Amino acid sequence: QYSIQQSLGNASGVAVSPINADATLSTGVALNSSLWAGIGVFARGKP
Amino acid sequence: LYPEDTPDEEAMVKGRLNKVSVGTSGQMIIDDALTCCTQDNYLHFQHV
Repeated sequence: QYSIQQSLGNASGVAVSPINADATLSTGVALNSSLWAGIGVFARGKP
Repeated sequence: LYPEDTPDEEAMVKGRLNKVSVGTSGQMIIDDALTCCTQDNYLHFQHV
């Protein structure tokens, strides 16, 4: 086929604006994962 | 006759020139109709 332009100018050709979606925005956070961190002396490991 | 060259659409609209394009079925087609009117007072169209 042929390219579909966006934000058409002053005459002639037609255009399709880029897909607009904002009410669908959401944040993905686990909020249930639990992990622990610490320091210590171990026999084998990278210092 | 002049490949690798493209016209300026906005310049043609300002100069009141009707261009041609390629249709869906591969046939050359007139894609605009404008008259020799300088103003934009609904008179550059040929319909009225």
